[PDB]
Amino acid sequence: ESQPDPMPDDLHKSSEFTGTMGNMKYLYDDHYVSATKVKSVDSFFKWDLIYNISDKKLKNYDKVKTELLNEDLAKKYKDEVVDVYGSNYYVNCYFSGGKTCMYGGITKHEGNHFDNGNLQNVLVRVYENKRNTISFEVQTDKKSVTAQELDIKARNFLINKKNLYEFNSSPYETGYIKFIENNGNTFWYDMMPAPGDKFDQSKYLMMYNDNKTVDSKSVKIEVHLTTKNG
Amino acid sequence: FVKQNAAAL
Amino acid sequence: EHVIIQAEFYLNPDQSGEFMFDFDGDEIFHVDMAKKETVWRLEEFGRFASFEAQGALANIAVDKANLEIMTKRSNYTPITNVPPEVTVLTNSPVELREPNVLICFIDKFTPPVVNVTWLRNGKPVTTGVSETVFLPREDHLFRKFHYLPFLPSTEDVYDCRVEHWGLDEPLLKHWEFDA
Amino acid sequence: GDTRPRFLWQLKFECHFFNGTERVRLLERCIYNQEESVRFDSDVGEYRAVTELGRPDAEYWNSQKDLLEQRRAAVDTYCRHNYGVGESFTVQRRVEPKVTVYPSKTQPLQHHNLLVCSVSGFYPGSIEVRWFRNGQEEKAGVVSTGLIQNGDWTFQTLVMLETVPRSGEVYTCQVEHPSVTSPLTVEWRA
Repeated sequence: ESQPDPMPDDLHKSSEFTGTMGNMKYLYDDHYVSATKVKSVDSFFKWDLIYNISDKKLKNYDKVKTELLNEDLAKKYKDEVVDVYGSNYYVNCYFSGGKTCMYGGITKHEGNHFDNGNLQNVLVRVYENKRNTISFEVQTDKKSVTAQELDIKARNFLINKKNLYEFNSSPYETGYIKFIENNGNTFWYDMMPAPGDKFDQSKYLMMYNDNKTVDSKSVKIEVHLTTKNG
Repeated sequence: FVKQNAAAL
Repeated sequence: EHVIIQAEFYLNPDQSGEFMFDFDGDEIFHVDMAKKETVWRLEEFGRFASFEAQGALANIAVDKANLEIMTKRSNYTPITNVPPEVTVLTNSPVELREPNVLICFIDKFTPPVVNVTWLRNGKPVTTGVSETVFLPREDHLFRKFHYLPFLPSTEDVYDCRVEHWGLDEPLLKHWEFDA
Repeated sequence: GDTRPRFLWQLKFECHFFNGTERVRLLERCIYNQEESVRFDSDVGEYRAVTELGRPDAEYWNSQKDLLEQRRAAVDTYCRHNYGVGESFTVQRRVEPKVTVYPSKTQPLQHHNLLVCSVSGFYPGSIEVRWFRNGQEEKAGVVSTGLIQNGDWTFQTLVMLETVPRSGEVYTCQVEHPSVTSPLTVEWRA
């Protein structure tokens, strides 16, 4: 069965986070690793794979390690020609040119694209206090895309158009992004940092561990947000 | 508790 | 009169890594390399102290880089397998129908890779079994404990099956009510 | 089957405490497979190779002053600090031993009674188990299975005593342990 939707008590509250929201914003504001048609060249622990991917942007790294949920997943993509897309971190990024880390974000390259730079649109409906406020679409060059890639694109858009995350705190109290698959299966991710005065980026991103993928032409996305008072 | 950092060879 | 040891290791080609603290031979905690969190040996330690698990991974990365340098330097001299000394005992004197725990002590062995299974009447057990990580020894070999809670009876017989590269065949240590 | 050769590397930092934090010795050691190759002994003050394999390392590390000074002060910032952190639940941990006396299941030679004094579930490991016959300690005939560390911060041990039992005699097993102010005793009435 699909994961049960969250109840108010199941969601992190931004008001219970006293750290700097800018550190959450950092992970989704025009921030991501992206490579096309590459193969792993190393592995630190058996559940991870290391790739030679350079930071065309600001030359901050040329080695990227992505950790997966288990050794089987790593074995699966170890010698595959794949594409990579995910949100990376540096704080507490460790493994034996700069280095950066991430979780999941792997998809087979072979026959997962659209001929002639065509991109697939994915619907995202935003709800604020239970009412649809804005709707839009994100795009991907993949038929089978990671939920992480779609999640990142949705938040990047919402940061710029709705200030989803600001330097200190957010306009919203709670928020979760839900994915609805055409087979009826649904799942969601909490968009707010855990309570306390510090945000562990690495721990937060670990959820992308499962390397969960969805069918881009049929999957639908819902972002449910709430303001403290309404 | 605090750890001793590993020295690189 | 007291000794605290921070022990770590990296093993190729298994890619096994470990980071733990020891007090007079008893584990205080070790770090879960995948979850990146501290695992206290006893629940209460977590309420009396703390440790930044994330940082331990920095040490394991240095350990791996160092291992590879040393491996090449030794002209790829492999480790000699040393088979474990295996003993099975109860944590306390056994009494019929009185709850107890079977301990499978695996000692004096290396490299730190073993497969342990419990057998109740020739059949594999799984219910309630637990185990510790590899513990350090002054001779640089390892120790390890596997546990099996059980209810003593003149009918149930047990075996601790241990596999290790230093053992030509799996080693089975038998146990059964005698007292 | 997996027949690939294994290559192991261990790094250990041992803090040895004498009379609490009065005297402290820090021993940092590197072990390639089963061979300790280089170490830093705070009583020496610098890295020393233990075998030829580690010579390059002792030399390289001794050339880094920041490393050397951190190591030289670690006895305080690392060892004494960690001791203060765990002292209340490790150094001062105490669990009273469960003590029971019963004759052995074996009992080889006829007119003899092999007595067993079972002492279990205690902490710390330091303990004293003695046998007495009518108030006078028994040196001979006493045999111990040794101190067993259970791995769960608990210890156990069995201390036997061979006897030529005579009606009326009282054989006492006495246990002294940090967990108790006065010795624990269990008597076997022959």
